[PDB]
Amino acid sequence: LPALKLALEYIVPCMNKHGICVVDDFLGKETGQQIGDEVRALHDTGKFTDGQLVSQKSDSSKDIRGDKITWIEGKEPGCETIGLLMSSMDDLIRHCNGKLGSYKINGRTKAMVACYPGNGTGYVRHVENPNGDGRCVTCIYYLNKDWDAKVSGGILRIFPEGKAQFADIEPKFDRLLFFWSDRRNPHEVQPAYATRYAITVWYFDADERARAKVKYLGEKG
Ligand SMILES: O=C(O)CNC(=O)c1nc(Cl)c2ccccc2c1O
Ligand SMILES: [Mn+2]
Repeated sequence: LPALKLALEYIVPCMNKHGICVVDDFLGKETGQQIGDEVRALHDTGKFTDGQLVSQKSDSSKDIRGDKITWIEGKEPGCETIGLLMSSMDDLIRHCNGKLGSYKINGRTKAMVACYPGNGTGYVRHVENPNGDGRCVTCIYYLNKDWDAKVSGGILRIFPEGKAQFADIEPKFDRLLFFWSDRRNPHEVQPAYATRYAITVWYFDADERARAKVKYLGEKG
């Protein structure tokens, strides 16, 4: 699907109405698998961190660690297809710009590739950007073929503001997710009992980012 039809007939209206938008079959099976292969290779060759320290015991051997991450620019050897994904995300956002709320997106982060190792760890309820650091949209791409949450857990649960209801997102292969990064969307990752991969990019609003700079402010003289 042209990034444009997707953006204009689905992503823009869905984001403006619900603040959450799920796109299935974003890149297709061949490309999705290549990205999966690239991410698994990063994992298998030790490029991820050891995982978030979840519980720290007096005996460090007993320490429990959770989500593992690596930061990817998309230009690294063996990361080209991740780079293609990132360029594809950028295309969608470009076609959305000026239509996602009143935001004007002018930049993004590198990609954060996350691996929940499947040891029953998840990610606590949180807001992405509670203090105004510039991020207005979170974009997540999932890689997990034939994921079944009834057996593997790992659901992303969002708690949209004002509503008495969940939004439960399975981390399905070739699924792309957008949601507002601010306090409108507190969310959590439920315990994952199988290896679970995702790739996240955050997009910046030009005005919020420009004034965030005042919080972390250098020329000599
Ligand atoms: O993976 C998911 O479906 C949802 N993930 C998150 O909400 C999430 N958020 C943050 Cl801020 C971090 C931050 C660091 C590492 C992993 C994270 C994560 O998985
Ligand atoms: Mn998050």
